[PDB]
Formats: sequence, structure tokens, C-alpha cells
Amino acid sequence: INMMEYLLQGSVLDHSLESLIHRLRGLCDNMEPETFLDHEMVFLLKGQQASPFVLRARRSMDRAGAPWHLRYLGQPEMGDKNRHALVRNCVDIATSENLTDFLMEMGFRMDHEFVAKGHLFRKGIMKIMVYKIFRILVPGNTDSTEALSLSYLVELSVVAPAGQDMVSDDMKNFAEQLKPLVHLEKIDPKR
Amino acid sequence: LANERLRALEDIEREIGAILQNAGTVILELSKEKTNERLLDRQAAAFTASVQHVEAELSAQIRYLTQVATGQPHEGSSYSSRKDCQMALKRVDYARLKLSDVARTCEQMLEN
Amino acid sequence: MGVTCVSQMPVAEGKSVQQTVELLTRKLEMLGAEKQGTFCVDCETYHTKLMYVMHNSEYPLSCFALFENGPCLIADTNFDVLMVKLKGFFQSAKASKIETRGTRYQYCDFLVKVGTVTMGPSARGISVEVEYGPCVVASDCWSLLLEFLQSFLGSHTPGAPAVFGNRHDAVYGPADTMVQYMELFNKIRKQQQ
Amino acid sequence: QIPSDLEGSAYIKVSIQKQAPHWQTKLEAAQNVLLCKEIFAQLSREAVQIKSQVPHIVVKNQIISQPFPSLQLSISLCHSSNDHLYVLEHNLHLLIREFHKQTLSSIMMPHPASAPFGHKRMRLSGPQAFDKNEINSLQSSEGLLEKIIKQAKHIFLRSRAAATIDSLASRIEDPQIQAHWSNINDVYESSVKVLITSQGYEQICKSIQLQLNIGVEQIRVVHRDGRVITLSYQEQELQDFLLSQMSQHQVHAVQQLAKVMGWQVLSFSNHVGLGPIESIGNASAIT
Amino acid sequence: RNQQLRTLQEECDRKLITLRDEISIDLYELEEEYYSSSS
Amino acid sequence: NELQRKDALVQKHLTKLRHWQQVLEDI
Amino acid sequence: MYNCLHSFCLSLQLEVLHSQTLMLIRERWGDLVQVERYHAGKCLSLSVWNQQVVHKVTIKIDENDVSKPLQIFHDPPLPASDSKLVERAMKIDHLSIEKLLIDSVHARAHQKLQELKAILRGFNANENSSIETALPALVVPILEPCGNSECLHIFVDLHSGMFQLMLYGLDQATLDDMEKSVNDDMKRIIPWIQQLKFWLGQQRCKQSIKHLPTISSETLQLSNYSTHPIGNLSKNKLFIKLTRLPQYYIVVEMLEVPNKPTQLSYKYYFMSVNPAMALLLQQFKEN
Amino acid sequence: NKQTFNPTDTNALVAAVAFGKGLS
Repeated sequence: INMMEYLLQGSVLDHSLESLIHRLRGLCDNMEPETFLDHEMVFLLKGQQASPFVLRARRSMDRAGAPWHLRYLGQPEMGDKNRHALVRNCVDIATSENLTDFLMEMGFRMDHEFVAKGHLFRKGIMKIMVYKIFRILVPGNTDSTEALSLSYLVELSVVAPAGQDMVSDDMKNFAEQLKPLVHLEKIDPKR
Repeated sequence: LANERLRALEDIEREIGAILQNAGTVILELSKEKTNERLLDRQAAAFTASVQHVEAELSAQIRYLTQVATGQPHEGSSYSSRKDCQMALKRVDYARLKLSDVARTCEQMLEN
Repeated sequence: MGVTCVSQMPVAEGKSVQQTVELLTRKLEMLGAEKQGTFCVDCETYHTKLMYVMHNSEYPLSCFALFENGPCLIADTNFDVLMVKLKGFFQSAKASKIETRGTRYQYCDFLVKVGTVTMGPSARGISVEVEYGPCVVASDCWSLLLEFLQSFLGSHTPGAPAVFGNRHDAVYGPADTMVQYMELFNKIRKQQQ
Repeated sequence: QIPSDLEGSAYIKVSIQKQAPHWQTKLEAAQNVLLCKEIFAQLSREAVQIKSQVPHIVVKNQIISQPFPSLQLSISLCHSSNDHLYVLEHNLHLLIREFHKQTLSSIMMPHPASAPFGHKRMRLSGPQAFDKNEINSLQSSEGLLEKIIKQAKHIFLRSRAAATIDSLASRIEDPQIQAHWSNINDVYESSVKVLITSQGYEQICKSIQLQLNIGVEQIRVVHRDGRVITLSYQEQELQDFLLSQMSQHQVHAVQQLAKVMGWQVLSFSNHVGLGPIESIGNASAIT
Repeated sequence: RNQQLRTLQEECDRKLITLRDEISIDLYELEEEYYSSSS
Repeated sequence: NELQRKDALVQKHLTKLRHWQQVLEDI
Repeated sequence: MYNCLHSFCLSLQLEVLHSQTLMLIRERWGDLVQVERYHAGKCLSLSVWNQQVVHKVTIKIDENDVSKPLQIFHDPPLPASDSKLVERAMKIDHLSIEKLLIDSVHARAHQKLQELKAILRGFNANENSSIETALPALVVPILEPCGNSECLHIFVDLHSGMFQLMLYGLDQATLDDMEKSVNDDMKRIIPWIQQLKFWLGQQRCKQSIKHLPTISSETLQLSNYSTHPIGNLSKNKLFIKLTRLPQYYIVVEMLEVPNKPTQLSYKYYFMSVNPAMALLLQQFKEN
Repeated sequence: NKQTFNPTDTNALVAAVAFGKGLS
């Protein structure tokens, strides 16, 4: 069926970051952190419509043999069903490594690349990712990069089935367990 | 771990020092002649410095505790590693008992 | 990723497609092959260049996207959902769904799948696929496949698909089987009658 | 203050028979009792509900199984509340420990941030296309009881094979028979190398050597000259097999001895076909 | 605590593996002697 | 000679066992 | 005083037994036993071997006769009398409800095995099958001189009441088919046993020729087959091709001896072969 | 009392990951 993604987002200045991580190692599951390092690139298809189609492709540079990942994110639902999280339609697809070449045949062109380097935790269904967004200049190269800002970004995400309430309330409680350190909230993608 | 706890131990000792400085100051004031009035001023400054830095340390630690409190019971643990270490030690003990038995049968064979 | 070979068994010039399928599966039951289930292969074409979306039974979690001379994607099943999410840029192009259905016989690391190519209601040909499990390099175990196909096909024995014809030590992959299936399906669509 | 129902000491006791710091000690003992209760709950539920070959009996705190027809395995949770094989108890603890750690694994973590969740090879099944067999092999939860009974079956079968080889080495002195067990075992496999040489001619007669692969219910024999024979779990089969191999050795010794002393080997038949019928295997002949 | 217990486990397993290898060599010698005994 | 050789083998083995008991005791 | 403290103690025992049954339903059994009635201090009534995959055990304290302890009624069977088993199925002096359930169901499984043995002696007087009682099992031999294996073991899983069969070298599909047919009705065991003669015969041939240089098979697809006497043979045959010299087959035909139902009769033919054709056949002398 | 998070950084980063603002 059609699965929905619930998002809460925020940010954290880096000199307080470690305390956040220590807080997360208390609250999230009994695991060591994951330290993911990913290359993300955004393709778009300039169809007839006013809205061009958008697709996100991620190659996990750090882990060899990890399948590439496609993600289609639907536009956010204006209905006030879950009032507190970005509720979107998510289609996530594991793929082989010729993907970009295949997408070049489908009519897609690149928009921007960015590295994302950070940590990954989970709590039940929830996925906490705390990462820094790295701008790539010299667009072919993945080493020539610069940090976008001083702050790290924090995302609390749950991918789950369409509708399916009592999900955003648990995300509210887990966000409120961090509220001195981070302010996580449903931020609209407009402006 | 020893850092903040040793700070708490120092504040224990300085609460004792505050009470003793109170007592020493009124000790000097109760004297029939109290010639060392400069030492009375020194003990008074010692008393007030003790009370002030006790307040400073405890206020700082309540602030730091406000920064790292969560109200959640810390779901981390170290149980699995202790379990594996116990199994490894019992493997070693089993091998020790078996080696004792083999050495005992060797002594019975060589004994005749 | 074992070496496979896909071919068209002709009509036989008489009888139904089902009777020739009965003949081939009868010969397989003579040689000592055992049924180990059924198999289905689906192919649809999508257009704005043509793209194909194909599904095997053997790789049930995978969907293959074939760009006729371009690269092949392999993905999980959610790729189908993305086409339903595309839906305006890539139309479904109906009346070109094509399937093969049949039983899969195993005879000592040989997998023989004999299916009836069914464009809608009418069955319009016989697909025969022989996979040799152990070999992983194309054009090296080809003579083995040739002797097995000469054993039970007899006449109409195919020879050397062009995916083998790239002459290297190239490791055979699962995309090449779907390439051969797509070529067979295009030949059957043009055969029509 | 420990909960009641966790005091005392408990341990799993596994047997094979042919028959019908003060608080640290307290908390470790109670945690051990909790894990033994977890183990026995898993075992008893798998005994009652999962359909298996040669079913088991769970009475109150005791599971009785009959893996081989002359064999009886018994798993009992001894709760003290104030013949034993240690290896299976230790493997029970490690099996339930791996069964816990499967849920809390780092294999469920998706390194691509966008990637949802779940096992790693189940993600790899999509692009790196897998068959039915790999898919089912990734997702096949075999219970604790099947694993423990397969281990106990292999232990008993291996002990029987060692016993028959040593009984032939004690009784028969005419050729000889040797054995060399391997260094490395699995929980479901071992190996020997059986030589059969005559006593003072170990350079001449090196023509009959075997390798047995003692699985769970089968002994697989690979000869020196490319004959592969799978025996069964009975100990009469291995005895008759090694008796026939001693009989063939008594002829190959004479062939390779007539090689040394210059004599000319006129005729040699490894399994002769004339004369009286032999009960165990065929008979050999030279001239 | 985790790192200390891991180091203790690794020491125990290295001791056991070396014990197994030495015992295996002794077993090989004893097997040769016992099976090649005349009696 | 078989008797003396068996006793030599068991003595070497016994010394190795006692050394390994002294090793395994110290963990 | 006796009335008050006896009534309280007996209803306490009933409460303990009810709590035990809820433990068994929650933990390990689960829909293999169901509480039919429970009136606190009056009666408890459990249901085993249910209709979904019917039988009942009831425990009643009578509203009269304070002298006697708790009363046990097995109301659907009123089971047939086996003197040791029905004794143990009629006491709850031990406060284990699982022992009572197992002993009642054990007595019923013994009755079911004895009606199976009655069916086998109905087909064959002078049977040599045997009931073992550690597990409830019936060992029925298929060929008359046999080992401890090569015997059909029949168990009753006394948590469900079904039959479970066990031969050694059978494929799993035919074992499932046999189990389904027997658990459908008992009287279809006798068509199967005859089918298990010939199969076992081929096992006893294929173990025989494992050391010689041969290739055995059960089907030989040659032509002719309707004119050559090889067509006019029984359908239970075994073609043993000689591999050092092909074009030579030894054909074993297995036939039923008429009076003895647990013996086979073999007939050995010597075929030669050139779309392969038969060429000739001769039968070897008996003895 | 000390600030652990800048909300302008939050808006800049979520505008950087929501679309290409700041990357190209």
C-alpha cells in the first residue's frame, strides 16, 4: 500500500552536539551510533506540468555493497489528520548502481549534490538522524566539499502505513524529551 | 564521574568550614580582650567567602543538572557483555576440570 | 546468476499450443525432470523511447526496468508503485501486457521452464528457458546447454543469444535473462498472426 | 529486594540416557534464574506447539525426547529454591543469547539515511536478485529444540562411531586399524581418517584409507579410490563396512607385496564372483 | 565496563584455542601409539 | 620397548597437562 | 471444624488448578486445552483434543460426602480400563493439572495404539509389531527379518491426538501423505504397508550394490517394452546398469510371496541393450 | 541559559535539504 512519512525537524549547534548524542544514547535503543556518510543527488523531470517530478538518489559512500536508494516524496497533505508532523507520501526503492545512467535515459536531469555525514539512532519505529550537510563544489568530485552551516540538522522520522494514527503523539513525546537541547517541530516546506 | 562527586565532597567540607568560621568569629567576639581585630576581619571575610562560594558551587551544579536532566530511565545497559564473559569463564573452568581428570588417569597409568 | 538460454519453440504446424506444451513436458518427464513449482513472467511497456517493466517468479522481490538498448535497472517491487506515481509522464500503454505461465522442471542443476506466451486471452507461442545453475560465465558452458537442448528439443535447437556474443570473460547477470525475454516478447508481438 | 519467584538458584540440566559483592551475588543469581526460565519457556512452547518428527513430552519442568529409537534425551529445569552434558547447556545459553541479539542487531540499521529499516541482505535481495532458496534461507527461524536435538544426535552418533572403531581396534588384530579425528568440529559435523595397514608393512600397504563425515543422522564415507558410500546411524552398518574393508586390505597387501618381491601378478579381482556366497560383502582374490 | 569485559573474553578464548592445539598434537601422538600397539 | 615408549609418551603428556593447568588457573 | 477447613482447602485446590490452567493456556499450550466451565469452589472442566484441530476432564467437589477428596470424571470417553494408566488418570493428590491432562491423554493414546494393533492383526495374524510405552509408540515391521530401523514407527502426539509416522529413508512428501491418510482413517494403513514393502525392497537392493561399480535406477525408458518379456514383468523392478561395460543390465523383480505377508521374493534377469532396444533376457537359477 | 540551537540555522538547513536553496 501507500506508506506515509512523518517528519519532525530541527537543528543543533555543534559545540553542544555531544551532549545531544549522549542524551540520545540514553533514550534510544541499546546500540552504538552508526556514523553514516551518504552522497545525495536530486533529479527532476521537466514534464508538461507546472510541477516537475523530483527524485532523490543516495549512494552510501562509507559502506561498500550498500544498494543505491531512490526516494519519491509526495507533497505534504494539507489535511489536519496528524497536526504535528509533516505527513507525506513516501515511495522508497532499493536499486542497482547504474541508476543515474538509467535516470539520464528517463528524462531526468540533476539539480544539486550534497554529502550528508552524521549519526543514526532509532527508538522503536522512530529514526533519529543527526547529520551535517556538506555542499559539493567541483560537481563530479565528492572530496571537494564545504560545510553549509555551523549547525547540524536533526530529523525524527517515522515511515509507516497510510493514515495510522497515534504515531505523531509518540513523536511529540520523544521530541519533548529533548526540548531543552533541541526544538523539533513541524516546519512547512514553503519558504 | 569523580569530578562532580569530588565537587560535592568539597562542598560538604566547606559547609563544615562555614559553621566553624561562624563559631570562631563569635569565639573571638566573646573574648574579654580581642586584640587581633584584624584577624576578626579575616575570619569574617573567610566566613562570607565560604558561604558565597558554597552558594556558587551549588547554584552551578543545579544549573548543570537542569541542563542534563530528562526524566527518562536510561534504557542503556551492559548485560550482554557480562553474560558472554561469564560463559567464557565457565568454558575455562570446564576445561580445567577435564584436564585434572586426564592428569589423574595419567598418574594412575604411570603409578604402576 | 547462472547461464540461461531463452528460445521460441515453434507452433509444430498442427494441434494447439497446449498439446505441444504437453509434448515438451512429457519429454522432460521422460528424461528425469521433476516439477518444482510454477513460474510466471510479466512484461509491460511504458512510453512518454520505450521502457519495459518485467517481473520474474524466480526473483519475486525484484522488478526489472529494461531500456531496449540502454541499461537495465533492478529494483524492489515498489518500482511498480512509482510508475503509478508517475502516471502522466509515462503512460501505461495498455494492450501490451504479456505473460508466460508454466511449470518449472529441475533435472540435476538444469532448470527448464516451458511457458505459453499469452497476450491477453489468446496464447500465441511457446517460450523455453534453460538455466544452468553452476556455470557463471557465458559462452564457456554453452556446449553443455547445447547438448541438453539437443537432447530434448532435438530440432529447432537455438544457438548463441547475442548476450553471449559479447565475447569476454564477462560474468553473466540476471539482467541478460530479462533482455532475452524482452527480445522474445518483441518477436512474438511482431509474429502476431 | 529481589522479587520472589527469582530467589534461589536454577539451572538447565541436559541428559542422555538409555531408559524409559554482597548484592552482586544475589543479583547475578536472580538474573541467571530469569534467563533459565526464559530458556525453558522457549523450549517447552516449541515442544508443545511446533510439529516435529518424533514428538516430545513436557510434564511440568521436564522435556523428554527420543531422537534415536534407543536414545532418550531429557531437558529439565532444576530450580533449587533455597551424566549431565555441559556442552548442550552452554549452547542453550548461547542460542537464546543469539536469538536475543538478532532483534537488537546492527544489521537492521540502514546506512543510506533515506533507506527505511530491516535486515541488510533482505535489502540486497532487490537489486542483487535472489532466488527462492536464498530468500527462504535468510528468513528461516529454526527453533531451539531442533538445534539442540540435532546437536545431541550428532554427539551420540559420533560417540557410537568412535566406539565401533575402537572395538574393532581392540578385537581384531589381524590387519590393524587406525583413526585420526580432526582438530576442528562443528556442532553438526566431525571427521576421521581411517587407515587399515598391516603391522610391519606400513609403507607397502597404504591403499585403503577412508574418510568419514559424521553428520547428524548419516555417516558419509569417501574411499581413497573414489567410492562414496552413505551409511546410516546404526552401528551394525559401520561394523560390516569396516569388516569388508579389512578383507579387501588382506588382498591389496599381497598385491603390493608381490610388487616388492619381484613376483608377477597374474590375476586380481577386487570382488570375485565364483564360489560360496559371503554374508557381509564380496570376496577378493589374487594369484 | 563493555570494553573491559570484551578484553577478558578475548583472553579466555585465546587461552582455550592454544590449549586445544597443544592437546590435539598430544592426541595425535597418543593415537599413533595406541593404534599401532602390537598387543 | 613398547612399554618404555608408552611411559615416555605419557610422561611428556603429563608434564604438558600440569603446565596447562598452571596456565588456565591464572585467568 | 472438619467441614469448614475441608471445604476451604478443597476450593483452594480448585483455585490453584484453575490458575495453573490459565498459566498453561497463556504460556505453552494455547488452544490445545480450553476451560469449558469454572464455578469457583464448585467445579472445573477442561477440554482437550478439540474439534477444531471434544474430550473433557472435569473436577468436581460433591455437595455431599465431605469425607472424600476431589472427584475426577473423564466424561466423553469414560475410558477403557488399562489398570496402571486409569489409576494415574484418577488422582490429583499432586496439584499438577498438566500431569492429570497428560495421564488422561496418555491412556487415550494407548487405546488408540491398541486399536491400530488390532487393525494390523486383523489384516495379519502372527504380527510382530510392538507397543512401547515410554513414549506411546507402535513399532510395526514391514519386512520380517529387520533391524531396529526399517520399521514404521507410529507415535501419537499427546498434545493433539494425531498420528505421526517415521520411517528412516522415506521422502517427506509420502510421509505427509501417509500421515494425512492415516489420521483421516485407520483402515488405510494396510494399503500403505504393502506399498512400503516394495519401496523397502529397493532400499535393500540399493544398499547392496553400493560398493560394486553400478548405476541403479527404477525406471528404464527403452523402446520395445510391449513385445519383449521385459514389458511382461511386474511394475516393481530395479534396473542395475553395469558401468564398466554398458549394454548390460541386471533386472530385479520383486514379487509378493502369497502366504507370508512380510517377505519378498526376488527374480533376477539379465538384459542387454542397444530409442534403446531390449535384446535378450534370461532368469538366473534360485539356488 | 546558553543557546544550544540557532533557529535561523534551522530554517537555512531545512531550506537547503527541502530544495536547492544554498547548494547550487
